[PDB]
Amino acid sequence: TTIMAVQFDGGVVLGADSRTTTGSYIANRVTDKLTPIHDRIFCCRSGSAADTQAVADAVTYQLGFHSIELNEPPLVHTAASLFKEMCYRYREDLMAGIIIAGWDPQEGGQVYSVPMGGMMVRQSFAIGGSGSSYIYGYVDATYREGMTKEECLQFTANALALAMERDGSSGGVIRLAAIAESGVERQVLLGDQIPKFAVATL
Amino acid sequence: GYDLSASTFSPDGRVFQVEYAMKAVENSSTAIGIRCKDGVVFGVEKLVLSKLYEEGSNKRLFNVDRHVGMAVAGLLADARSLADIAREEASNFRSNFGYNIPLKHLADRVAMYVHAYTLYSAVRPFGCSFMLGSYSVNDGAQLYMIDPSGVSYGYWGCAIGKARQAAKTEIEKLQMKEMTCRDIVKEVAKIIYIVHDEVKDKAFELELSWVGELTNGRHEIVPKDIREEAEKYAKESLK
Amino acid sequence: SIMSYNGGAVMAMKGKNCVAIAADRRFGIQAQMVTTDFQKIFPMGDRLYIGLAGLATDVQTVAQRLKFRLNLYELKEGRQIKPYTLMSMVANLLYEKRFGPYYTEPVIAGLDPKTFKPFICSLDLIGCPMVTDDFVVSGTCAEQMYGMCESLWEPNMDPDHLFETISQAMLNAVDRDAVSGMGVIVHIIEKDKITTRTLKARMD
Amino acid sequence: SRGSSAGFDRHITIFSPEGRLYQVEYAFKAINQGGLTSVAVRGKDCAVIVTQKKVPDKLLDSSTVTHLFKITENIGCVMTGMTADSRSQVQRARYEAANWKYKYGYEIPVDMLCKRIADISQVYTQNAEMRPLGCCMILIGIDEEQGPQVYKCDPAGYYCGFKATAAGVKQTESTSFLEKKVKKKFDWTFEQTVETAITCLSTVLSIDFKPSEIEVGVVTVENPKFRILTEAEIDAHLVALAER
Amino acid sequence: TTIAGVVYKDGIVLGADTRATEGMVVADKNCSKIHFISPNIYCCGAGTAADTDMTTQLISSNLELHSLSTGRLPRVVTANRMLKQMLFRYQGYIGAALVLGGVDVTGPHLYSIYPHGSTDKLPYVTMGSGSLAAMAVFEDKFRPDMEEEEAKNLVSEAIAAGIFNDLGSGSNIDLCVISKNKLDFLRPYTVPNKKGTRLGRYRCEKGTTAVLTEKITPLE
Amino acid sequence: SRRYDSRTTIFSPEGRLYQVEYAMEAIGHAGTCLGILANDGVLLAAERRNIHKLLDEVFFSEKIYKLNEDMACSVAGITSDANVLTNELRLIAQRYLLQYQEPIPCEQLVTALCDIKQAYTQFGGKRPFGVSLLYIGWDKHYGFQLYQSDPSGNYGGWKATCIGNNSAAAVSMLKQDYKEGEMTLKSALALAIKVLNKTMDVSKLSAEKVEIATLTRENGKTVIRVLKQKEVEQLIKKHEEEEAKAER
Amino acid sequence: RGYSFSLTTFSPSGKLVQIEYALAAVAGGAPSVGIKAANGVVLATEKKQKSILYDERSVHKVEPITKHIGLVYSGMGPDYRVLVHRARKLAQQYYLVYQEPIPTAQLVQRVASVMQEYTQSGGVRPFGVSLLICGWNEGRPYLFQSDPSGAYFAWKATAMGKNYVNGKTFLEKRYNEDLELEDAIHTAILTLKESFEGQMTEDNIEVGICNEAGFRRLTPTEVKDYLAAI
Amino acid sequence: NQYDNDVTVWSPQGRIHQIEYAMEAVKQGSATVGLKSKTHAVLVALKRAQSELAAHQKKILHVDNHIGISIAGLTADARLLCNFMRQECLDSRFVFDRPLPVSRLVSLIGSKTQIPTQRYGRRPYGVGLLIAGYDDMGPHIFQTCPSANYFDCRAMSIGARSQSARTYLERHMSEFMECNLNELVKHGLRALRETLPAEQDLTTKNVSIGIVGKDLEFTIYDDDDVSPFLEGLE
Ligand SMILES: *[B]([O])([O])[C]([C][C]([C])[C])[N]C(=O)[C][N]C(=O)C1=[C]C(Cl)=[C][C]=C1Cl
Ligand SMILES: *[B]([O])([O])[C]([C][C]([C])[C])[N]C(=O)[C][N]C(=O)C1=[C]C(Cl)=[C][C]=C1Cl
Ligand SMILES: [Cl-]
Ligand SMILES: [Cl-]
Ligand SMILES: [Cl-]
Ligand SMILES: [Cl-]
Ligand SMILES: [Cl-]
Ligand SMILES: [Cl-]
Ligand SMILES: [Cl-]
Ligand SMILES: [Cl-]
Ligand SMILES: [Cl-]
Ligand SMILES: [Cl-]
Ligand SMILES: [Cl-]
Ligand SMILES: [Cl-]
Ligand SMILES: [Cl-]
Ligand SMILES: [Cl-]
Ligand SMILES: [Cl-]
Ligand SMILES: [Cl-]
Ligand SMILES: [Cl-]
Ligand SMILES: [Cl-]
Ligand SMILES: [Cl-]
Ligand SMILES: [K+]
Ligand SMILES: [K+]
Ligand SMILES: [Mg+2]
Ligand SMILES: [Mg+2]
Ligand SMILES: [Mg+2]
Repeated sequence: TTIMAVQFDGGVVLGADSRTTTGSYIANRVTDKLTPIHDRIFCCRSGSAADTQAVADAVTYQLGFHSIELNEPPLVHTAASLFKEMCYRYREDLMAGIIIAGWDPQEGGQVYSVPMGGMMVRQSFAIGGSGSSYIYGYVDATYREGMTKEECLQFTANALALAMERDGSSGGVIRLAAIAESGVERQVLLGDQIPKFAVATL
Repeated sequence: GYDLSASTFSPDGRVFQVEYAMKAVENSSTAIGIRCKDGVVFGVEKLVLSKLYEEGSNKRLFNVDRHVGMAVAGLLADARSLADIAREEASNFRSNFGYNIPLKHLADRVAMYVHAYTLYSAVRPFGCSFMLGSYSVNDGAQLYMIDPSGVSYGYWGCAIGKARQAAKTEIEKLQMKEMTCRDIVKEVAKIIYIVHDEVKDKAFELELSWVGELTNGRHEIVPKDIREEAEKYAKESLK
Repeated sequence: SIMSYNGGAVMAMKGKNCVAIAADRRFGIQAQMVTTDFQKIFPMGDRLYIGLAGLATDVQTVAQRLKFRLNLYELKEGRQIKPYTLMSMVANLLYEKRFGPYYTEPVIAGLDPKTFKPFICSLDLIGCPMVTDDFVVSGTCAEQMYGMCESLWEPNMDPDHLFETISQAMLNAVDRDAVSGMGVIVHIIEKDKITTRTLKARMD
Repeated sequence: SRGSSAGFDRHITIFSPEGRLYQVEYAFKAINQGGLTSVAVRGKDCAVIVTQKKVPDKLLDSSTVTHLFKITENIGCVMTGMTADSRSQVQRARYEAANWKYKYGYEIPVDMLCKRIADISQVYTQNAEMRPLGCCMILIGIDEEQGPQVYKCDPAGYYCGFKATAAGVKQTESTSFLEKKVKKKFDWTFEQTVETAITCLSTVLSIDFKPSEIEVGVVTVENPKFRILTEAEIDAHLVALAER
Repeated sequence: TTIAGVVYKDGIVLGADTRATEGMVVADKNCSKIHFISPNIYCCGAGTAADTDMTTQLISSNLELHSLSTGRLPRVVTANRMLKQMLFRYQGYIGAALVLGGVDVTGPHLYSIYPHGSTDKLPYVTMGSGSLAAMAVFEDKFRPDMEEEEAKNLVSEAIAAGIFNDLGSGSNIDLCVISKNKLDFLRPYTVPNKKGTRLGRYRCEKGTTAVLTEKITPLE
Repeated sequence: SRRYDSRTTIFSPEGRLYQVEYAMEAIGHAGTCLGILANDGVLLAAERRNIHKLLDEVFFSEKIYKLNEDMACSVAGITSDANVLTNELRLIAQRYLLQYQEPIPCEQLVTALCDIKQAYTQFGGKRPFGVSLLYIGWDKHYGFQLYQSDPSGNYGGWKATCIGNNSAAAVSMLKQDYKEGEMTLKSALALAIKVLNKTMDVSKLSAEKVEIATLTRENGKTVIRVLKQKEVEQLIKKHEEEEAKAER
Repeated sequence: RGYSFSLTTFSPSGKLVQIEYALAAVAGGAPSVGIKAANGVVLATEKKQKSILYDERSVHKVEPITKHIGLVYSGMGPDYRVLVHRARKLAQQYYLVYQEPIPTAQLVQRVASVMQEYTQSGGVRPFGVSLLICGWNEGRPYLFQSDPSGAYFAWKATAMGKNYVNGKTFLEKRYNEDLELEDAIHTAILTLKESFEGQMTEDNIEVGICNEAGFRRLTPTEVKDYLAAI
Repeated sequence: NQYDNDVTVWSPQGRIHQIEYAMEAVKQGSATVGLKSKTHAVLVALKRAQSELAAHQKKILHVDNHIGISIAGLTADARLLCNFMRQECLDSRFVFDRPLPVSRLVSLIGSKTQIPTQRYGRRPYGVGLLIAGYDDMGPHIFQTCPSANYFDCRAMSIGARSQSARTYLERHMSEFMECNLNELVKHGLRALRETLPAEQDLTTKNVSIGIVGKDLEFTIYDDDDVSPFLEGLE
């Protein structure tokens, strides 16, 4: 898996590859690893498919109930704290590397990492999963403060494409989402729409 | 008789044990809260039952979270236990959700705990009413009041205890929406002096607290010199 | 292997209007024969028997606890249990121990107490049921038994022919297994009678 | 018989000699202590809840005084009777719904939510150690197949779906008003649903409302999310009615 | 085991083989691996046989309680949630690998469900030791919106690919077809394998077997 | 809560347990139920209360329960209570069989249930069970046996006895007619009908109105049979012919 | 915690009065009828249904337990809903173990046993309902009644609720052993007409039938058709 | 009457008669007095003797190095509460390696003692305490009651004829803050002496004294050890 999210002024961009593996068998080549937790809050999931689905379902439940009781949209920081609480408490029984990203009216676009072990840190952009190793250098060199939504989408697609090329556990299609006050926009890059970089022939 | 248990309705649909608990509140001396442009101010008529007690003994104003004050009337040991419930609910909210409990949610949670003590023969209703006040830039000023049945509402101004109606009628004279906390403390002190029956009960302390823009959203005792000035304004206003 | 500690073999087999169930008679502990008349087939009804191979202590416990349940069932209900319902009862009993099972894999053979239709089945140690129309086998010489049964069994056999086939399947199968044998017992179940025989058998 | 009593049958939920549960009967009287009446009406396109909004005290923050509650995004409710009891029943409905969704993967139907609340209330009528809640819940939502729904449940644990219904002090009068009006309608079905609700309320109370004296909540087939009308929105209805 | 499913224009086709093994020995030649969940939902099972049986029976039963109560036909999402939350709770110790398919008010839905409790919602899925053979058929020939007969052809070919290339699979092909209008439970769909016929006879006459003891007990 | 607790498990001032006594009043109003021991068997005969024309007749009896292979009982009192106790009797009997691999001796079954009934009079704050039971059985220690138990958890063994309506009158008739050591199943059957004829004085006795079970040994096995109505009509006929002789 | 003492006890004359009073709630309930025909069973009941405002289809008095078993009642509706839920759960527990649908009598015995508990267990009153339970198994129809004490009885035909004593005498002078189901449905509805007051529509009665195909509620349009002759 | 047997039953005047009755247990105890200066907190108690040959009941109890108590009411309840106070003090030293602040301990007592006043079948504690302590905030005298309320005091007396002792303590309290230890104890003894019948006096058999302060761990003086304090009541 490769997962990523990036803050911009007014929102966030999230992406993931789409590969689920058991050993080196691809059990799903078009996985949707970006899961809605509330109207403008998503999580990107890496690690164990079972663990991350169960935790996402449980947090969706907690956050939905909390939000009805308060009669307001939830804070992105609150969704992240709920993930963290569960991933930290059960760190010995779960294999879950999560990015929480979304928009709320109080703090705008936000990205939180909850890596394995259950720490939580806010970041300008976050990457995770096995494929993220291959793109640390790329993102460190390419990230610019003040990118637009469209630049964040391009940056995310490029990063994920590079990771997918090199990581056996990542591949398939790129799923993107943009979240802002006006809502959620989802898309898929497939086939020729995935950014392409030549293999280096002599 | 139909009035021995909170699990027994009377034939007209009343729960007399809750109504009796309310009488305990109505026998107590008066507490007031006022919401204004930039926060909330609390005042209590704290009756001094012996000159042997220290100034500050038996406080009726509590901090339940750094941003939340509580003002009580009724049976004081029940009120303190409720302050501890409120403290724990605020604490557990921060631990679970990672931010400061919104006032309304804190009021509704402790109200439901109060309400749970009005259904059963196994326990008795709390003999207390209390106000909760806070301020933040995001939420503004908020003042809630909870009674022994567990009802919770928001207020511009509120009074509990035995001179409740006399207090309310004075509070209604203020345009509190356009006043600051510094102006309101004087008016709180004034109103406590108006409704205090100096013939029937000889000695009292004024207790004052506030939360607002001026305390940076922290619930705090009103400083000694401001309280003394407020008392002096109230006393001369009584003239 | 836990299931070979005591050794043992059972099988059941279906004919026209009749069923047969058979078992070796050895009770042993690893290499050592301890007795040669150990009961592994138990009546659960006039025309319904259960055979259990596996760890001898669990053979006995599962037979007994099954009997406890069945007796309560029959007293409460109006009636004799159906073969299929016994299977289910047994399945439930075994699967309750899914995470620390009894080490026994029973076979059931019977006629329906009202219609007299033939029924046979087997279950694994955690209660997975398998109903067949021919034969079932369980024990330490399952492969030997499969070989005999597959080669000999035929549809719609009369009681005399079913007896010969089950007997020959058992005797020859157990004769290739070090920890089964010391005698074979066979029950033929018909509408109107049960016939019980011990066979002339190798005692090594 | 006829109002007979033995032992503790007026104190706890045991049978009287006629087979009645006095403590349950008294819980219905507790519904009226609050002095309020609510009305709900369903048509082909929407369902509506209307209730009285009484702010006697000027010092109340009137935005916190409501009897309308969101249960889920798609289910609304009006509560009538003892206030803290009602809040508690609202929280429990919120919990039941959220738990249904988590376990079953689709939103709780309004009928099942009403039934579950009713079954919880039933326990209080059979177990002696607690009293019934002195409140009545009316739920509205859209069912994908049956259209707009109005359900009500009560302190006896009875529940029913309705074309229209009411609760509180003028419940009977509202019931007669609404019965008389549906009989006249074709296919016995309300069509002007917000108007009927407000008119019914206004008739049985004899008030003729200001927009701050009632609350109105709605769900529609085109917009199933539960919505609370603003004052201005309510006023537009009161003015459309005023002029005919 | 080879189990598989496909979403077609108007419904779901589920498929399965009928072999069960104990070690590398065939124990059942005609095991039924396509399980009833509700009148509109079926579930193929692979993995530990007692666990697939018991898990599908329990969920079918709890779903029957659910539908009796709602008065409505159940939803596939519901069976999926219930199965996954149970399998997650047991941490993978219930060795049920499932292909869950049905048709409900929102149309046809197909899920694969793994023992640790993960699920994937997909238009074609396969499970069991023959799942790669069956998946290769699907990748090569699946089209969206197939007609009923095309989808049946494709699922039987996929099961056949497991039957013939996987030692854990064999015997017959069973199908289940589920649409808004119809449920066809096709057991067997095809019998591609057969025992050869017996060339000799071993019809052993009475007295062949020597007998030590006999007791006749007459019954009623 | 102390106000509402009716205190079912306390002594009264004379050392009595009122709930127990009140339960015994309920039993005395239930259908008459007698038990008679003979040399070759034991029997239960009971008044049926289920006699309305529109009843459907679906079980093998109304108040005769098989307990295990060698024992049966009948009951007088609250029916639903009897269903609980008989179910518990069957469980006890199977727990014993499980543990020892032989049938529970009759008196040990009766004692085991009576300890449950006793406990309900001493702790728990619950109403006792409104049931008296007659038990018939065979075991290898004492042969054919007949026991009686009541809501106090007291029991005793009997050669003949009666519970339910008109018990006292029925026991006097038994005292007079029963022949210690000399009864057969056939003469115990005759005596049973004689007794029910006098104690159902409301009114003329009929096969629809009684149930008879017998318990015998045939070929090392216990047989427990509810008599068919044809057999019951024949016994009533014979009793009526016998009263024809009575003078000359 | 819960009151641990019985709220039903013996009176000095040997009566369990709370059970008697529960029976009085039943007797004041809306009438219900069951008739066992040769080839099936019918259950019918009156809706105590005021108002045209009620959505008659929103809640049902005649309910399925299993494919082959159904229920109706007389007395307190919310109490009935408890027992329907438990009966359904009992039926499923049976099926999970035996893999055969629960025989009607076994279902009745288990439900009756729940009702007995509520006459002895701590801090609770008995159920103010009597149930009529129908089913088909072993090739044959069954009709049972279960009362607030937990006592149960097998009937050929019976009535319960308001005016039940007369309903029973009406059935006595009208039931015969060889009667068909279609005829039985009629006579069930006639038995309800005896105590109706209101003019019967298909919206204020409910009818359920049990035969070899299973248990089901008759639809409004099916009831409408039987009502045309009545 | 119907309102006076259960601590869960409010009366129609908004009172709880069981709490009021429990307070009677304290009013019938023998008197004790507590007072403080800037630097010390003192407890003085009268010990009641059942006969001329009995010792005289213990009235003053050690809680921690910085805390002692004086008791009036049911002795068994006094011990139960004293054991709870001891344990809370041990816990605070174990966890934080510092003495539990006196006012925090008293809040703990309030919360503990409130609980049975709200549950059926439970009863209030039938004991009143005077609590003497010293911490970073100086000396303290607190009073606890069966109602669970508590009070921070300049000085106090509870028990039989304690009103006389309170009157004495009001009369001289403006002197207390500046008193040396000897003066302060004498003031405690004179207040206590007001509670006695005119005949009778303070003796070494009937007086007990507890002292804690800036330089002095909580210490109890009985029998011959009170003679120094009784001499020069001059
Ligand atoms: B990625 O971290 O490589 C990916 C992300 C999940 C959230 C989809 N993880 C995997 O593919 C890891 N695989 C599994 O958890 C898995 C899948 C299946 Cl189908 C069966 C067993 C297992 Cl353990
Ligand atoms: B398939 O997944 O290979 C098949 C599915 C079942 C439903 C038939 N599984 C097997 O054949 C694996 N075997 C068993 O679960 C089994 C295990 C045991 Cl311990 C005993 C008997 C059987 Cl039949
Ligand atoms: Cl996933
Ligand atoms: Cl990580
Ligand atoms: Cl990660
Ligand atoms: Cl992929
Ligand atoms: Cl007040
Ligand atoms: Cl067992
Ligand atoms: Cl959810
Ligand atoms: Cl209209
Ligand atoms: Cl799901
Ligand atoms: Cl037995
Ligand atoms: Cl036995
Ligand atoms: Cl109790
Ligand atoms: Cl249900
Ligand atoms: Cl079923
Ligand atoms: Cl139906
Ligand atoms: Cl004392
Ligand atoms: Cl004492
Ligand atoms: Cl006090
Ligand atoms: Cl005092
Ligand atoms: K790759
Ligand atoms: K109750
Ligand atoms: Mg051998
Ligand atoms: Mg040898
Ligand atoms: Mg795990």
